[PDB]
Amino acid sequence: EHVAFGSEDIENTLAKMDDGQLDGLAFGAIQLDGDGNILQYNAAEGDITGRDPKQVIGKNFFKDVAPCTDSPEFYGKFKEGVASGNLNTMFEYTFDYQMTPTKVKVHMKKALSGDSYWVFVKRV
Ligand SMILES: *C(=O)/C=C/c1ccc(O)cc1
Repeated sequence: EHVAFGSEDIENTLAKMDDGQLDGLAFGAIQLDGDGNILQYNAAEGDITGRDPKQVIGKNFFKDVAPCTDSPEFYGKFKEGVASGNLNTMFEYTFDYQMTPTKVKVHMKKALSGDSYWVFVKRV
């Protein structure tokens, strides 16, 4: 699926995509609701983290799946963007819970559908 991490219109392209199409992205893609529950989780993300995409759907990202992200630097910025209504922000991070420690770049961006927010991930 031809779309680059950090693209200016990434939210438009992914709004058109089904599960198999999301699985064809070169980067990890997670869709969360405003509470952090997992709506979508693609195959590239599971390749990074060792999570089975079907198993994590419905779980809470910040409480259950990814406690290392429950911090001002990650969850705090997610919450701020959900509240302000315009989430679009990038940072580096280390993922290390139930996986080998892995440096990543994260891009958070509001989705087009209601109460929906993307978390995109690639290795660094
Ligand atoms: C830290 O606990 C991060 C964990 C994690 C990040 C991203 C995922 O897709 C799964 C687990």
